[PDB]
Amino acid sequence: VSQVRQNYHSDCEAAVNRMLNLELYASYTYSSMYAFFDRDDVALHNVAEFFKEHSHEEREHAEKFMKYQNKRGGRVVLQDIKKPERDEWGNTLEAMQAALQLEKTVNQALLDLHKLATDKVDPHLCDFLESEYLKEQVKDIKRIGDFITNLKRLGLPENGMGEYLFDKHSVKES
Amino acid sequence: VSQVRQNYHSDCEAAVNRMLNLELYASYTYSSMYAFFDRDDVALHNVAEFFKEHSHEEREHAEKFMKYQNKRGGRVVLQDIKKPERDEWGNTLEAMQAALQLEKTVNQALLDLHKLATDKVDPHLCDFLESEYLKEQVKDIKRIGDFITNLKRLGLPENGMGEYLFDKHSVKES
Amino acid sequence: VSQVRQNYHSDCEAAVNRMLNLELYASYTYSSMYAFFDRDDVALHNVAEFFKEHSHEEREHAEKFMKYQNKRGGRVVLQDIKKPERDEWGNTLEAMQAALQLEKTVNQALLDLHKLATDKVDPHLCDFLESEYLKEQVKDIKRIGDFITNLKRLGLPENGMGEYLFDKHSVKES
Amino acid sequence: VSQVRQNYHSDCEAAVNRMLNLELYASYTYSSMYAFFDRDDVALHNVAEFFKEHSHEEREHAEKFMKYQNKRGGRVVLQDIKKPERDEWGNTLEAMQAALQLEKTVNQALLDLHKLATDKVDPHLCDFLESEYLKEQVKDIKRIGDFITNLKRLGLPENGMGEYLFDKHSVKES
Ligand SMILES: [Cl-]
Ligand SMILES: [Cl-]
Ligand SMILES: [Cl-]
Ligand SMILES: [Cl-]
Ligand SMILES: [Cl-]
Ligand SMILES: [Cl-]
Ligand SMILES: [Cl-]
Ligand SMILES: [Cl-]
Ligand SMILES: [Cl-]
Ligand SMILES: [Cl-]
Ligand SMILES: [Cl-]
Ligand SMILES: [Cl-]
Ligand SMILES: [Cl-]
Ligand SMILES: [Cl-]
Ligand SMILES: [Cl-]
Ligand SMILES: [Cl-]
Ligand SMILES: [Cl-]
Ligand SMILES: [Cl-]
Ligand SMILES: [Cl-]
Ligand SMILES: [Cl-]
Ligand SMILES: [Cl-]
Ligand SMILES: [Cl-]
Ligand SMILES: [Cl-]
Ligand SMILES: [Cl-]
Ligand SMILES: [Cl-]
Ligand SMILES: [Cl-]
Ligand SMILES: [Cl-]
Ligand SMILES: [Cl-]
Ligand SMILES: [Cl-]
Ligand SMILES: [Cl-]
Ligand SMILES: [Cl-]
Ligand SMILES: [Cl-]
Ligand SMILES: [Cl-]
Ligand SMILES: [Cl-]
Ligand SMILES: [Cl-]
Ligand SMILES: [Cl-]
Ligand SMILES: [Cl-]
Ligand SMILES: [Cl-]
Ligand SMILES: [Cl-]
Ligand SMILES: [Cl-]
Ligand SMILES: [Cl-]
Ligand SMILES: [Cl-]
Ligand SMILES: [Cl-]
Ligand SMILES: [Cl-]
Ligand SMILES: [Mg+2]
Ligand SMILES: [Mg+2]
Ligand SMILES: [Mg+2]
Ligand SMILES: [Mg+2]
Ligand SMILES: [Mg+2]
Ligand SMILES: [Mg+2]
Ligand SMILES: [Mg+2]
Ligand SMILES: [Mg+2]
Ligand SMILES: [Mg+2]
Ligand SMILES: [Mg+2]
Ligand SMILES: [Mg+2]
Ligand SMILES: [Mg+2]
Ligand SMILES: [Mg+2]
Ligand SMILES: [Mg+2]
Ligand SMILES: [Mg+2]
Ligand SMILES: [Mg+2]
Ligand SMILES: [Mg+2]
Ligand SMILES: [Mg+2]
Ligand SMILES: [Mg+2]
Ligand SMILES: [Mg+2]
Ligand SMILES: [Mg+2]
Ligand SMILES: [Mg+2]
Ligand SMILES: [Mg+2]
Ligand SMILES: [Mg+2]
Ligand SMILES: [Mg+2]
Ligand SMILES: [Mg+2]
Ligand SMILES: [Mg+2]
Ligand SMILES: [Mg+2]
Ligand SMILES: [Mg+2]
Ligand SMILES: [Mg+2]
Ligand SMILES: [Mg+2]
Repeated sequence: VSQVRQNYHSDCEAAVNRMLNLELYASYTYSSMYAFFDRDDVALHNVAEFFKEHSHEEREHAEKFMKYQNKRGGRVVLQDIKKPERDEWGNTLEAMQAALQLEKTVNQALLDLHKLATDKVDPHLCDFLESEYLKEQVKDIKRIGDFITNLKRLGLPENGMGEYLFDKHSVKES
Repeated sequence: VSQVRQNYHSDCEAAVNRMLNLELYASYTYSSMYAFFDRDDVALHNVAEFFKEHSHEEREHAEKFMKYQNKRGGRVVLQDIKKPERDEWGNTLEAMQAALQLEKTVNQALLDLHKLATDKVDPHLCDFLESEYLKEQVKDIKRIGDFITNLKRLGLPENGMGEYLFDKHSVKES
Repeated sequence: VSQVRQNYHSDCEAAVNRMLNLELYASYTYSSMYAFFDRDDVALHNVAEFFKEHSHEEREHAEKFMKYQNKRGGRVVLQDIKKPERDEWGNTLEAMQAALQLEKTVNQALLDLHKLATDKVDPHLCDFLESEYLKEQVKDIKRIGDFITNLKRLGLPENGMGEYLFDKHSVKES
Repeated sequence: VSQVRQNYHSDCEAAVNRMLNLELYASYTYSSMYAFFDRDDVALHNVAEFFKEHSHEEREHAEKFMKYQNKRGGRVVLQDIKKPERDEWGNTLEAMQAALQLEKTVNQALLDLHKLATDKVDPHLCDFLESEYLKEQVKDIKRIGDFITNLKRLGLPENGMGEYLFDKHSVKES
């Protein structure tokens, strides 16, 4: 047993390793979306950069879990990072719909980990999730929902001009 | 009778309290519009902020009436602030049409109060309305009319792309 | 169902709308106190400004709830904002006693909402209340209790000189 | 007839000369109050300076009327400036009560001149009174009423300590 370990359940330790993997999985999916929108036959560079940034965010959140694991005296155990579900992402609407879904999947895993931490009476883990993850999750979900509403408004997937305008106005220029 | 009171008719005092209520009512309606355009299924954030600003303006104008009442030695009497007429505002065109109408309602109440002040030979109240309210009222009515003309030009309510472009170009970015 | 909605109970959504109304109610009561202390026959201007500031604070907290509702995919539903319980507030001691009571009422509604969020296993709503509301609530209650103790010490309600001195020394000069 | 004169009734011209005299009369009364509170057996120097400032304000308002008379092509006609009604002013409460009364007298003369200007269809004179005189009049009346309320609260005329504190806290230190 680690000399630092206190009030840290084995189940929580394991679930933290699974969360770490899920963040790396999410980061990798966003990297795929970045590469797709960088294609010469897609060429929506502000959209591409948006997904690149989110890939870097999820990677940082994985790192955060590693650091957390060690602070509590748990042990980081890594698994394969599965490739994304798709090799190509259709268009900005399809990608944002996938992103929404991915953020909700990540959010459900966070909420599940909070339930577990609650069951094991671990308020440090509960606070950590609340402060570092749950708030920013809800904000990302809201942002992407807002985007999907605007892409629909702009006539996606049929309206190319709408897709062009989204890339100029809705995501920051890169 | 207040020690400061001079040339201040009871009828004017009462009409000032009713104006105060109407400004609070207007502020509350604009707050509703703000919340509507902030919805994830509406998501026109520059439009939302425009209405938020106007809500704050009307609230400040209510405060102004309170201060005025006390300066003249009248007594502030508050009533319920009625909820807005609608819970949802359709789209940017419908909301701006409602806003036009609300500003004209407020303007008519100001003009009615000016008539009353004129009938009661109260030049201080007349000047106050002229300087602090009537000018800025006409400017807000003109601005919103200009907006409605542009929203029609942009193909509202059917043309989503037009609605998207209005939010980017016609109202200041937030 | 909103595309962003996740782990957000209908009961919580409704209780958030009721909290929003209660914050607007509180803001309106403080506005009344502001107008009272601005009267020429009361004329305690630093006290008046204290209540004005608290009115603006509660309004900002209402806005916050609106934004929260939308972030979670709930829907803002507004009701009438009831006028304050009194038209006149007696003196600084009576007003601060009313304010104490109002802050405790608001605090109980926050605590009740935290219980509900806890029952519905909503840690995002729990954290939100904890971070944005509960701490600052306890501080406002303490401040007002401190004031009431000093007003009693100063001989309120009989001792006018004490009331004058409170306005100069206990609340910031405006 | 002056080459500049247009739409300027003889009655208005004369009433402007009487207003000029009344402003000089007011200025002189405030000068008396200044000298009273500067006495070694009164010695309330911040109160004294308050009245000195108001004496200078009323003098500037007299000058303003002179300039106005000439701008319209009327002719300045001066009369004796009557000495103040009292040689000694009792205490801060009595003086502020006299000041309230003097400001209301000046305000009634302004309102009477506005009625006359209205009867003679002189909108330039009406605007002049509205912009340069009537607003600031209401503010001075409110300020002095506020003071009288605080002096009563402080136990004037019996409570010397209250009178001392008013001079330190309610009027700006000189
Ligand atoms: Cl180990
Ligand atoms: Cl342990
Ligand atoms: Cl423990
Ligand atoms: Cl342990
Ligand atoms: Cl264990
Ligand atoms: Cl694929
Ligand atoms: Cl997913
Ligand atoms: Cl967070
Ligand atoms: Cl958006
Ligand atoms: Cl289309
Ligand atoms: Cl957008
Ligand atoms: Cl009264
Ligand atoms: Cl009168
Ligand atoms: Cl009159
Ligand atoms: Cl009156
Ligand atoms: Cl009356
Ligand atoms: Cl509706
Ligand atoms: Cl209306
Ligand atoms: Cl104006
Ligand atoms: Cl325009
Ligand atoms: Cl069209
Ligand atoms: Cl425009
Ligand atoms: Cl909905
Ligand atoms: Cl859910
Ligand atoms: Cl859940
Ligand atoms: Cl849900
Ligand atoms: Cl539900
Ligand atoms: Cl009452
Ligand atoms: Cl209460
Ligand atoms: Cl807080
Ligand atoms: Cl204190
Ligand atoms: Cl006492
Ligand atoms: Cl204190
Ligand atoms: Cl001549
Ligand atoms: Cl003429
Ligand atoms: Cl003419
Ligand atoms: Cl003439
Ligand atoms: Cl004539
Ligand atoms: Cl005398
Ligand atoms: Cl007089
Ligand atoms: Cl003025
Ligand atoms: Cl005062
Ligand atoms: Cl006393
Ligand atoms: Cl004072
Ligand atoms: Mg060891
Ligand atoms: Mg284990
Ligand atoms: Mg595989
Ligand atoms: Mg619990
Ligand atoms: Mg907790
Ligand atoms: Mg984020
Ligand atoms: Mg996220
Ligand atoms: Mg996240
Ligand atoms: Mg454009
Ligand atoms: Mg009285
Ligand atoms: Mg009345
Ligand atoms: Mg109703
Ligand atoms: Mg006029
Ligand atoms: Mg305006
Ligand atoms: Mg307006
Ligand atoms: Mg207006
Ligand atoms: Mg939907
Ligand atoms: Mg429901
Ligand atoms: Mg009622
Ligand atoms: Mg926290
Ligand atoms: Mg606070
Ligand atoms: Mg509070
Ligand atoms: Mg609070
Ligand atoms: Mg000539
Ligand atoms: Mg003549
Ligand atoms: Mg004589
Ligand atoms: Mg005018
Ligand atoms: Mg003045
Ligand atoms: Mg004056
Ligand atoms: Mg004056
Ligand atoms: Mg001091």
